[PDB]
Amino acid sequence: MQIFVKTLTGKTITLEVEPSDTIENAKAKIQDKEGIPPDQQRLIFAGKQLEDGRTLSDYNIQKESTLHLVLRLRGG
Repeated sequence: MQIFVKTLTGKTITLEVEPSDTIENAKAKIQDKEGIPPDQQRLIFAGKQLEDGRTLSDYNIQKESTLHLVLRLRGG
């Protein structure tokens, strides 16, 4: 199985994840794909922001769920 990760570009990344694919590990998977250091990686789900330490099983995330990916870059 696999879940979906949508970015501000509209690109939906599909990957395989387990209940130990915690935001910490998940951030690493995306990094190897986009090259964005976990520092610029922000996972949002249900308008709620996720924190490092909780697992997909803890947030009740499914194996097909859709995750919202956001990048940190302020300046205006």
